[PDB]
Amino acid sequence: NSVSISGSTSVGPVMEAEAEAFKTKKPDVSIEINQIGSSAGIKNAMEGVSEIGMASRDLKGEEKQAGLKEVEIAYDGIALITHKNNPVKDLTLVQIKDIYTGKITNWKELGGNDAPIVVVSREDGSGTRDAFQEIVGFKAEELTVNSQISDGSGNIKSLVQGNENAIGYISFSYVDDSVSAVKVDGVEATPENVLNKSYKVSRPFLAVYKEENLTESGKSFIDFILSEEGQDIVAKEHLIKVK
Ligand SMILES: [Cl-]
Ligand SMILES: [Cl-]
Repeated sequence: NSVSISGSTSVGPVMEAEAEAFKTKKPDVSIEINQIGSSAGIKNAMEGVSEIGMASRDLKGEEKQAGLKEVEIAYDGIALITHKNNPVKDLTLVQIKDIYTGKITNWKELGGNDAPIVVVSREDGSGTRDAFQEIVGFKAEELTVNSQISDGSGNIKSLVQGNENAIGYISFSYVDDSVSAVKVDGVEATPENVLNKSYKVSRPFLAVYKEENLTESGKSFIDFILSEEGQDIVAKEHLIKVK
């Protein structure tokens, strides 16, 4: 019948592409997808507000308590994006930590322009923010007080597009010619390099649900996403197919 899904903004676009193709496979099934961030999607799945929650990170310890079933539908790299005109094309993971904690505050320190770094972070509740902080190696408390907060993947892309001195983080699936992803420790931000583990900033895309709430229609949609046709859609969105 009608399958309610809510959660990650990183997963939103591939989920919409999956729903569009699934409408030709099971025409009597309707899927409603709402993008509200990973933490809210997981909470909605836990409470039965959504039949399926979308997360762009592993579940936190406190969320593991709920006993949600977890299904990996893809893997995704997190790119460090700058304005397309920034001469800096390379950052080390150590430099990324120093920028985000406010130890490095001007692009001149990174060999770029004599200009301040406009640090952009996602809102609290973002799966991308939680995975990024964990891998880069700093706590929320250590984030520079000068950081801009952008609500959702779309807004962090828009802020970086419009500010020559900005830096932000986003799913590879949102990267296009309007922004530039830096190489991290000499490694290009590609699905190949996420899969061979040389590009360290990455995370799963998960569909989470309570076994008692998942309908035959919801189960059919997850199975479609994991099928060869479902995984071809995942690759077309610059994601990594489930290994
Ligand atoms: Cl527990
Ligand atoms: Cl916030």
